[PDB]
Amino acid sequence: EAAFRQEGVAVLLAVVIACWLDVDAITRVLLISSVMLVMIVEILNSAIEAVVDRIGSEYHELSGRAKDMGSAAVLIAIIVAVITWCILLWSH
Amino acid sequence: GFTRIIKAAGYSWKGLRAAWINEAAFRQEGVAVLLAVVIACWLDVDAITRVLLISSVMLVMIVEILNSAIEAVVDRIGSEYHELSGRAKDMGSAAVLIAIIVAVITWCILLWSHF
Amino acid sequence: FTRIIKAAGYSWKGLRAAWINEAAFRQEGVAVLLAVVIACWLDVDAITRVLLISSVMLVMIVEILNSAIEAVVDRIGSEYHELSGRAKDMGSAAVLIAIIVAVITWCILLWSHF
Repeated sequence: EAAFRQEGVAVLLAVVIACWLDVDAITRVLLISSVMLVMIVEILNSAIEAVVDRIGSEYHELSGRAKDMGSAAVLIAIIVAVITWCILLWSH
Repeated sequence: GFTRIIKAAGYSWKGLRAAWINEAAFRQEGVAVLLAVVIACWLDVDAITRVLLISSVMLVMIVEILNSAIEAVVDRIGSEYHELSGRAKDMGSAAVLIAIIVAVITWCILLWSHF
Repeated sequence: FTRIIKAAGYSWKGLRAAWINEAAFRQEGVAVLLAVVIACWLDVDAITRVLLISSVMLVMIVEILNSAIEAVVDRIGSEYHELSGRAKDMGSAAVLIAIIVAVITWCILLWSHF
């Protein structure tokens, strides 16, 4: 997957970066586990899109709403990543 | 390259708002979540703890959206097939419940620590 | 308020379902309750107790979601050959990532404290 390697890249980079920076163990944990929250959610979204692909041919509100919601969940996870990193790095 | 990102954002918006309008059980949690966040922001506390209360709340949020996705799928199957197990929606609901339990407990312990 | 108590009932039946139907759910259950109790035995910074437990419960929630996905795949591929075993595989992968997070979190935190 193309974009899963885009966020894969974003996640591994974010992790490595969060490790190079000397930071409180708790805070390294928070950064890492935040970006990993994003990771897990994305894999779940992959699973959903897999099931939506398995069943049905046509567009439905029922069928599109699902994938749309998955994408939304991913977006929320990333918002959490952004905000978490923001507040923690601001705390300094 | 950058177009894909904005398309994803768009789908995210249409799906988040689909989640909002097509469900009235997602708004109780919406209110509870935004309120919990705001409240967690006007109280004085260390940044790490802000991060924690808020992220517990948002864990609940994300899980809820996923549950919405599952129920959409089951709606799709229930259209095609005739009988529904209903074991999927139940477990989604269970996941949400666990997330909220985490919220409650997290807030409990943190607020006990500080106060 | 009953519109909430019905949801609680559904959570309970769906959890007795997740528990009993999956003969494997119980394992991660043991690991998680043990991890929680142990993390409560240890005298730690409230924040850190919260984090340990949060990692563990993250694993829990992800696991339940995976059970949900598995149920869906069951209803579908009852008699049908599937190009969607990858769905369940992704689920299992998500669980694995959650547990990796648990392991790493506990590692770093206990290293810090000790």
